[PDB]
Amino acid sequence: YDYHFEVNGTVVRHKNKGFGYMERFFELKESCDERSKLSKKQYERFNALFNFFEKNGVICMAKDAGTLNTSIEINSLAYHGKYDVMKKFIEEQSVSIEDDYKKAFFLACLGRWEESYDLYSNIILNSINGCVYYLSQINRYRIYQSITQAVTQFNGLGRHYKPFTDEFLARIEREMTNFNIDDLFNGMPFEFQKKYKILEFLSDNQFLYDDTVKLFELTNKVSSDIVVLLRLYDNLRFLYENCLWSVSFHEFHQYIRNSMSLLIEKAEYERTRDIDELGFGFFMEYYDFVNISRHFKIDDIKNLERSCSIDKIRFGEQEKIEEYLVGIAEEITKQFSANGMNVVFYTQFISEAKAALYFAKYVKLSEEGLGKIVKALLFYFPERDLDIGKRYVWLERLTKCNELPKSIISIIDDFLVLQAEKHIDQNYSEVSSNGLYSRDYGALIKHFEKNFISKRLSEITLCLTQDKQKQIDFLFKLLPLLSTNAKSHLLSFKSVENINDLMNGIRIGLIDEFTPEHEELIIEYLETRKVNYIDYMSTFGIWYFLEEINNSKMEEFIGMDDQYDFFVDPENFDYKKFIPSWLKNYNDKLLGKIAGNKHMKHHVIEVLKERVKNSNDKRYLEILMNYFI
Amino acid sequence: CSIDKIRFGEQEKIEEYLVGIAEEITKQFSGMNVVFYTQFISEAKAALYFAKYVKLSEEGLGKIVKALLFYFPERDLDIGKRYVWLERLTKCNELPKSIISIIDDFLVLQAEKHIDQNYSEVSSNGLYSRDYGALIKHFEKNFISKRLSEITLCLTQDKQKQIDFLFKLLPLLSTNAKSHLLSFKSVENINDLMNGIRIGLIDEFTPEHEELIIEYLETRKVNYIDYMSTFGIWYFLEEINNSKMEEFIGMDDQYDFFVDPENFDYKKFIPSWLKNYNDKLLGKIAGNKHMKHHVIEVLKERVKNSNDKRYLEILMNYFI
Amino acid sequence: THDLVYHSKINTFVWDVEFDIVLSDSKELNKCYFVKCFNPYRINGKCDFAVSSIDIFSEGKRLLIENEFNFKITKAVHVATSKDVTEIVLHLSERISSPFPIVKEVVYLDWSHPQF
Repeated sequence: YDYHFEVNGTVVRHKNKGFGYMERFFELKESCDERSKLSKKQYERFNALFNFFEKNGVICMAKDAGTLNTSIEINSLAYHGKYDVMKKFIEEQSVSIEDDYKKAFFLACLGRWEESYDLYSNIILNSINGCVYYLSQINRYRIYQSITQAVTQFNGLGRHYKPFTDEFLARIEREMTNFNIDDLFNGMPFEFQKKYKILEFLSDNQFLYDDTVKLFELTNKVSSDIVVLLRLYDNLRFLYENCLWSVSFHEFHQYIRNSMSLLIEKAEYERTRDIDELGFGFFMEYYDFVNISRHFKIDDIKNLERSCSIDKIRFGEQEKIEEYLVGIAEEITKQFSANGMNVVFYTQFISEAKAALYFAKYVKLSEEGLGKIVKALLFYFPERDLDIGKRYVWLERLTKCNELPKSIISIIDDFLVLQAEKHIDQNYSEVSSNGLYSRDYGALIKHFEKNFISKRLSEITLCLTQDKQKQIDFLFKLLPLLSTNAKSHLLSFKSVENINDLMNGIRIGLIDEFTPEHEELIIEYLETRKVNYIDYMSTFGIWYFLEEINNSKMEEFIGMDDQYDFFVDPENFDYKKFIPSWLKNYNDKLLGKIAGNKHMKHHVIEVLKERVKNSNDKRYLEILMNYFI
Repeated sequence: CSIDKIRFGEQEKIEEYLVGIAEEITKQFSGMNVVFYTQFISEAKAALYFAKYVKLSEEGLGKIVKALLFYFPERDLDIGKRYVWLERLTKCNELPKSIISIIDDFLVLQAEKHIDQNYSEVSSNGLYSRDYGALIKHFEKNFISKRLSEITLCLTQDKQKQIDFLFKLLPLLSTNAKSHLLSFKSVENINDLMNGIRIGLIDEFTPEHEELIIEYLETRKVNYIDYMSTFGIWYFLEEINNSKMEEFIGMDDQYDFFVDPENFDYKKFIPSWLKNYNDKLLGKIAGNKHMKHHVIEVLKERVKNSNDKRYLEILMNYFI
Repeated sequence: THDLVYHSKINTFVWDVEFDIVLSDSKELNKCYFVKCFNPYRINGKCDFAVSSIDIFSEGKRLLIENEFNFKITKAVHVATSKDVTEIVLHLSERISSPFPIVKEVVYLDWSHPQF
């Protein structure tokens, strides 16, 4: 505690009442003339000290601080996701026992926890300064904890996997029985406990409590941000460059989550406060992107997106981020295109890959890198993590910064043809957690092209027969992608006899323009309902108001459904019957059309104003503010 | 949040806590423990600030108000901040006669301080003893301050600071006191113009007042190569019809916004301005039809991107 | 009704319950629920008006609605606590006045959209 060493690399005299040896060292460093005064041994010792201090980012004292450059740079293959290089390093013959420590960490980061445990045990055998020995003991306890937790989770969880043989589990349970991580440091040689006191925190259950409690400075509303970010970078560099497995634990991931989330929230708060006062901050780089991808869950990224305006956060080092994402895509392909699936590695890697591809929305990607990422996401991402709807969401997010090129459209077309091929089987049905299916990919393609015709799906449709029903009702949702001949061939497999067939045809996109016979069918259903008076009524009213129906013989059925009367003739509607919740069921197009009617606009404006005043409902408020309905 | 709509329980315990804080404030600043003061003053400040939402009895409110007005150090609570606290204390307790007497004592003490020519009130937020007098006159309309009237009747030309300070507090004075003050004091300066238009001495701007405004604008122009927003607002409600105001746009953004809404650059508009305008001014801005859609966009952006619920209130009530 | 959540963006209730219902064609379904997906930025056609898309799942597999889905709930059962909650379901359905008032889970597709 003789000096503070600040995160920017400036030293400050703190608690030493003797000679200012740090100031003298810096004075020696700045000017070479007094360096010759040292002896030869003292000269080489000073050279080693200077190399250490410049490698650890210690430049000078605070009083002599000038243009301070604080750029994060982690020398770790594990941090950068260089899995192929890590595998090559493990394959090589380790010259030193320090190379074995790196090898054991790389094995841990690749999911090979049994090999990592064996290597750590071997290093402990061959390591009795004793600094690698203590670190190997720490990391072996950490990997034993990881193996135990993974075994528990695999017992709890979609297919029963046994990555660790029960003989290995029993062996490590017996080896690490009654093993005290707390007693480890105290049992070290008394010289180690003096020279390497700073390592004792690696034996603690928690080591980021201080860094987490200092995160409250980001919640103040009255630099702290730079201090927090540089402290996070310091922790990451220490835990990765020194190959410490606690970097993979939930405590460190939660700490990174909390720090990054609070930094982004604080920057957003400063931006809004400035806008309030000045009336018109956090700049993300490659390392921030990798930290968010590795340590954030998708729910955490969603909380970040709803809380703050990430689109207002500009992204730097986008070539580095694109290289990271392309490496993630390549590893996804290697893990799943081939039989290289490592379940232990998969569990940790799939969350990072998901988060990286989710956060890639804010990154401008080159056409080739976008092609690699899109192909890996569509084809080689396992369905247990990213189903059809989730994978569509991930893909469509990539169009925010990269409007769909022709190559990506071809990849999505290949995906669509593969999905159609999967529908040869009658048992196959797409499972979506988002309600988004293969029709949405074709909708996106037609949105970004408006003239794209997929030749292979047209060929599939022209080959279709009446037997394989699944293919027809699959390709009917992909109707705009087909050619004229394919459209004509497909349209022969469905009938529009009764009104239910008409509703099915509208819903699946079979027919987009209302023929007079469809209008007559609608009127027949309406007459039947009117006769039997003493779900589709609202739909027909909305279609009439949306100018989808120009039959003009619907006003006969005014007085049964309040929504139908509201939509057929807004001018004559009684608005005490209006239900505000109706506005919560309409989409952008319908709400905008209601806003521009010049009728019913003031009634629904008053309804929305009453709803906002009475309930402070955010949905009603945003409906009233966006379209001014 | 709307803390005024949050119910407050155990209000007797809260009032006893506040009265104890007021007692300690009186004790410390009448044997001051400098180490205790640093930690205690933050809590006392926050307690008297948050006391706006708590109903207090007349005796407890009297103790709290007296401690706040007299024994709260000016180093932490300036006269404007002290007025802000005291006015916040009127949200749940309409000013009783005892509190009116306490504020009258504060005003008399302020005048006694102002008998010295060197003394001047320092207020970060721009509210002074005239605001205390306006607050007194708000709750009871026919209030005459006997002691300030006595000081007014004794006034001479030598004590100019007393003359101006009591001019700022003109409505509180009695008929004889205000007659004597107006015999000694006349409106001839721009600050006199604002004080007269505030206290109620003048209702409509005479051509001499507009000439004074023009003279101040010539000075501002020659210095350029915060009374600006007040002049812009005055011309906007059509109370100033001299029509030479437009020669003086470009100094500050609020004047330009108010004088020529069509020609103003609204990328330089400050949303917080809308939080300072009153009901009539906000309605006039909404109905001006020249800046209406621009400030609709500003209010919508503030509703979307800010947690201040005042912008939503403005947008819903006036549709500015 | 301790895991019952009222989602107000679309005025529905998320409740972990199953429904036994009958349509207007006497067809019977058992242990069926609904999932709502709020998609304001969905790429609509000319005839799409709803802001949410709803999928019906019976016995863990979704249904293809080819007929009219006018239905009446005959028995609603809470999975976590097997106590019958049918009466509460009808009460909420009458109060809510929206299609499918009670839904197994609501998926919000707004925050994950590129246009959010």
